[PDB]
Amino acid sequence: MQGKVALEEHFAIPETLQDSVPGDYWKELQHRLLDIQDTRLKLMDAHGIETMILSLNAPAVQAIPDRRKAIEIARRANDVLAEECAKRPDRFLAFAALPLQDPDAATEELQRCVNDLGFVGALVNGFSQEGDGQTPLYYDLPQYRPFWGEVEKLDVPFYLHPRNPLPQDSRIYDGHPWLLGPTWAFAQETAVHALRLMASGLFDEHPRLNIILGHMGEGLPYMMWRIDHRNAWVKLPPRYPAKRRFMDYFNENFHITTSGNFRTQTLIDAILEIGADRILFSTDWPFENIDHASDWFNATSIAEADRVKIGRTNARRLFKL
Amino acid sequence: MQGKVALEEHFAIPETLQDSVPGDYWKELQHRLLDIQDTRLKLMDAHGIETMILSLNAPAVQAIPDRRKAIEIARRANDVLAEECAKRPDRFLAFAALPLQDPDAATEELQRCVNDLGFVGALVNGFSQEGDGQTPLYYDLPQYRPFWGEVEKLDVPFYLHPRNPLPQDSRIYDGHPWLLGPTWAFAQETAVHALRLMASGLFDEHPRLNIILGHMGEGLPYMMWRIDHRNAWVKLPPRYPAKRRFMDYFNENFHITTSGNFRTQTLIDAILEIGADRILFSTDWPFENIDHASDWFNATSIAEADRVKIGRTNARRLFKLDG
Amino acid sequence: MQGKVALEEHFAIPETLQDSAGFVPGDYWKELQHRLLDIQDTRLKLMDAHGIETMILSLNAPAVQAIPDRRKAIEIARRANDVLAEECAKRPDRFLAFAALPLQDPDAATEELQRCVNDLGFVGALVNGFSQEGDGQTPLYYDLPQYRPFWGEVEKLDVPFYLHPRNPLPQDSRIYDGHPWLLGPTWAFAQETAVHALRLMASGLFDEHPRLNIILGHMGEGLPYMMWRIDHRNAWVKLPPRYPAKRRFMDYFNENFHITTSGNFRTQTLIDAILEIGADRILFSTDWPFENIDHASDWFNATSIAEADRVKIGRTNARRLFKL
Amino acid sequence: MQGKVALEEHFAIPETLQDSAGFVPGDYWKELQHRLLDIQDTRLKLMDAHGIETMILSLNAPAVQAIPDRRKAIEIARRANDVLAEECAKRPDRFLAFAALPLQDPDAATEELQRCVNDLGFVGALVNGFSQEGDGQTPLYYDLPQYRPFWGEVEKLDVPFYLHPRNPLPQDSRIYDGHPWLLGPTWAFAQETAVHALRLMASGLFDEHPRLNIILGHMGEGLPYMMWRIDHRNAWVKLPPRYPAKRRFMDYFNENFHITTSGNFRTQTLIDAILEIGADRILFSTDWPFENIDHASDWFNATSIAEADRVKIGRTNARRLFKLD
Ligand SMILES: O=Cc1cccc(O)c1O
Ligand SMILES: O=Cc1cccc(O)c1O
Ligand SMILES: O=Cc1cccc(O)c1O
Ligand SMILES: O=Cc1cccc(O)c1O
Ligand SMILES: [Zn+2]
Ligand SMILES: [Zn+2]
Ligand SMILES: [Zn+2]
Ligand SMILES: [Zn+2]
Repeated sequence: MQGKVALEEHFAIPETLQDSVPGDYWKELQHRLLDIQDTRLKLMDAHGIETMILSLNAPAVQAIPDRRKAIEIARRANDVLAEECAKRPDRFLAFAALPLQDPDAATEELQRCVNDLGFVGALVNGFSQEGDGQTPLYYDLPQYRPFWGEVEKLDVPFYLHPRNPLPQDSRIYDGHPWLLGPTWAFAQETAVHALRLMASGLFDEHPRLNIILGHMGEGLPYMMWRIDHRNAWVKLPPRYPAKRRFMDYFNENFHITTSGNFRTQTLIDAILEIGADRILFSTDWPFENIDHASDWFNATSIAEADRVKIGRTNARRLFKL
Repeated sequence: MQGKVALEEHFAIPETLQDSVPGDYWKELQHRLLDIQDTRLKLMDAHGIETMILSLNAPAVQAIPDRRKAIEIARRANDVLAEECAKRPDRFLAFAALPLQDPDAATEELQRCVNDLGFVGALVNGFSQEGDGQTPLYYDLPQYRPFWGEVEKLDVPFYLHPRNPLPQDSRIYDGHPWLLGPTWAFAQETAVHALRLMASGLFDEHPRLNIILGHMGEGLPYMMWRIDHRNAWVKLPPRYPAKRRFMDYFNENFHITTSGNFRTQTLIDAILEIGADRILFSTDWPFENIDHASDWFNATSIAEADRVKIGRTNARRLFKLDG
Repeated sequence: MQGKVALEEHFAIPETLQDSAGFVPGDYWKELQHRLLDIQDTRLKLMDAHGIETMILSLNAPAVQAIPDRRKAIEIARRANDVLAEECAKRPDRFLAFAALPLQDPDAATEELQRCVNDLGFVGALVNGFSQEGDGQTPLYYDLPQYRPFWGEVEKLDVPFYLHPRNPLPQDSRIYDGHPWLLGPTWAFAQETAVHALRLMASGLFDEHPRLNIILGHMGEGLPYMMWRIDHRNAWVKLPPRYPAKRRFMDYFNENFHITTSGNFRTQTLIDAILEIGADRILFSTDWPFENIDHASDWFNATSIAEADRVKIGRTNARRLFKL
Repeated sequence: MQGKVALEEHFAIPETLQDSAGFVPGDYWKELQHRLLDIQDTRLKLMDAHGIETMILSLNAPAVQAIPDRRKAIEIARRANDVLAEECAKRPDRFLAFAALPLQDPDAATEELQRCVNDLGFVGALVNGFSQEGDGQTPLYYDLPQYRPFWGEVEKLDVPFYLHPRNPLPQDSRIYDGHPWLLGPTWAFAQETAVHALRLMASGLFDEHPRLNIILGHMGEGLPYMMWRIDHRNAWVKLPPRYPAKRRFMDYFNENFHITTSGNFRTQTLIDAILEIGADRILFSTDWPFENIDHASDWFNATSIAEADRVKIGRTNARRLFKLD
């Protein structure tokens, strides 16, 4: 398939490069993160990707406790991104990096990126760290409501990307560093953060919000029925502040991408749960090979009509292209 | 479908009853947990369930930090269960409750239950608490290897059931108590515990072990490909003790049940990932209605041959009920 | 689900009533007759009880396609269409109509379609397979040259054509000899309709008139499950197909066809279709009065698909297709 | 996957070679002929390169079923079976055989089946649909009374019967008039075979001989997708069906049939079949030489199913069905 849109495609600036085993692989990953116009573009040309919506790596800004420095790095990463996109505006779009450890500063930067730089959304790596940085700050908290109000006003999607939990909140993984990151920790951290947003009632207040999750929803589709329907015989209204069910917000305010989850069975389950209209192609480059993602997607077992939607038209619609 | 086997069916004793919002619902749940020969049996007769493998509620024994006490409560719960099964051996089988905060004591109690009481397996509610009870004790730790060797020797399945994480390990849920329990916390806690067992190399050392997970695998099937294949371009070997991939152990040493997850889409995904031969019917009664579980399973969109396997023969084979 | 649209919903006029007699046991004939003649009473109450807002009505089968005499065929078609228009007018907020066509006379059929669409406001046509004409011993398929002008008009008017089943003629039914239970909805209906559809595709009809919209009931008469094989059998042979059409069967099926759930309330079948043609091209339908409305609705309300797709298949796909 | 078993793999003898001429363009005819006559060379090299350990061979189509003279049919069937036995003997660790049968003569077919199984060690029979006999203008279906003794012997021998396709006779093909491209594997093969299978079911054959094992290629010739409708159409009519069989079509399909992946390398189709008949009754097959072995193997090795089912469908279901363990 040609003319695809990919939207979980990362890059890094020297300041965040360290955020992502010594050897040829680490050297190659560093090159990939810093490259935009060469290797990356050539692969897009060879693997039917017309549009790549770029985003800074992780955890990046979300792991900078000093709001002062966080604001600076975010602004820097965004200006570099804007400069890179301007080189091939017909191929590159951008997601803004935000210093959410400072609500007002984050709101201001999002406005600058969207209104002045033409960015089409924001991508944030989970909870923020601030001050001593020993407390995970989730976005369902009261201090972030004004920010969400602005996101809805600008009417641009918010990509909730993964990050690892803090050491003090990772005891279940002690002795098993191999379970951290994309293996599992990433999904749990992001899925729960997403559920917190839903349970908080954020989407009752701002129903036009569009949240995007990668890695096919971080496991949510498979367990969505249970999330709401567990212990169904108990006919008492849910305790959380949200007015409706988790499935309602997931089906109405979320979209998921195929980033780093090139599995047909998983895609079929998602198609039968959230629907093909809310699934988007993405790769997670440079952490995943573009050819791996594209070759899988080009042949996965779905209707050609849905391959066109998931690979291109869903995204073009969502981002008003 | 008639002749079904269900194996995540709970009961409680006064001592553990509390582990399980005042009103008519709480009163009903208590009655259900304490009943075995009446209401429960009537529902089994009305909803085609021939065999019910019973197990104590949660967290129960796993939440008793004092070794001696945990050993006492487990032994008591097992003796009670043994007596209840003896009244209708043609309908009730039993899973052992184990005081794993004391490895040696747990091994002996399992032997006692299997060899002297005829129990067909063990059901444990995740990690154990011991001493000050501030440290979650996972079963991939070295001190539990002798235990697993015995489980394999006795050749009976181990049902790894959920429990909530300790408060100090649940900050991600702070302010959202509704996310604890069956809504989500139960699955995360159990899925990871399962992965720890796998990564530890436990199944290389004891390949004949049979582990059972409820709630359709606690989310594992959907993300299994990613667990091993994420960042595939990096051809460097994983550094965990296990010699093979997570999918190998999941596919060869695990079985999942339909407890509290009556969703056809989820079942189809599981069938295309682990296969119908490793999926078992279960309800999670009394936390789930038996009619809800049975009505869903009787009509879910699978081959009739697989409805028979998942509903009955897979379990008959696993627990050696045909000889 | 409420507000559903159903489009394989039949009725009969006295002149075609008997065509449905040999499709149900004699003990159920009285009831089936009542159902076929009733449009404003029981039918509407069932629609209200089972969340059906719009019902696109069509004459029963084989009806007009089984009338060998052209003059007579044209007569019955016009009468059936006039009656349908009269019934729809009594409850225009709930009923729409498909035209019955005397295709044993191409020119007459083209004229009748124009009248139904332009003057009566019909939203499409429903035809029960091949036509019989003259001695009526030869099945007339619509991929034949004489029907090209007709198809050009269908595309111009831009209304869908529902290719409904009918049984093959006796001389073309030997494979079912001794097995009358295989005729009709059990199997014969599907084979007859699936092949007719393939004939249209292979003929190049859609190369000439790419904007045509054809609708098939019973989840595509079996086509989705075998579509890959239809084009890809003997793939090692790198040579172009031998038929007139310029592209593959899957291209025309994916671009010019839509399928309905009429008389095929099977979740597995729906999942396969979703993974082959996509939810955007599947429409809810019941096949009432030959199928119970509650059977169709209860199954569809709970089938294992995304709620977003339940809304599309149950309502919005049809509202988009018929420009409602 | 290595160690696969494939069971819709054809060959031909000079006497039946021309039967396959009309199913491939003139340019590919030379190649198809080579493939059909080859068993020990090219075929084996492809099996070694594409993980196929066992290939159960069968004569091409329509072959014997299109020979109306009983005597000639018996002669050709016997000759084809002797050649096949000779070929299998050259490499018995890789090749097994399905018997060709002269069913235009029930008694002769029964005797030849006995000879193939008891003396030649054949593991079943493969028949290309209905038989023609005498004037050859009437399709002879196996649900007819004269074939009951034969079926009884098939059950006694306890070997599977592969009901393979063939095209209908011209007078029974008017729906395809002007569309020769719809005959054969494109569609006609499936319709012809699906209905023949339904006739067997409806006849009550499986009530009388419940241990029979019938095999269909091309993923069931379309049956799985429409099976619900076959039994449940017009469900509101609460009256038993009119056919002689005591149960439902789905019952016989689920209990007496197995389907193969021959010439139908489509994941969506396989998923539907898994959710209808179950993985325990689906078998890998290629339809070589009409289909490329690598096409079948490459697709099957990567299709979206559980690895446990890939092993069953690719090898163990067949080994269990043909008692190879
Ligand atoms: O965004 C993906 C990603 C980020 C950091 C590390 C890693 O392994 C990843 O796959
Ligand atoms: O075992 C299931 C279970 C246990 C404790 C509480 C609960 O809600 C449950 O569903
Ligand atoms: O249109 C459907 C239909 C028509 C005639 C007969 C029958 O059984 C049917 O299901
Ligand atoms: O068996 C398959 C087959 C036989 C004859 C002809 C053909 O095209 C085929 O695909
Ligand atoms: Zn990423
Ligand atoms: Zn439980
Ligand atoms: Zn109809
Ligand atoms: Zn063949």
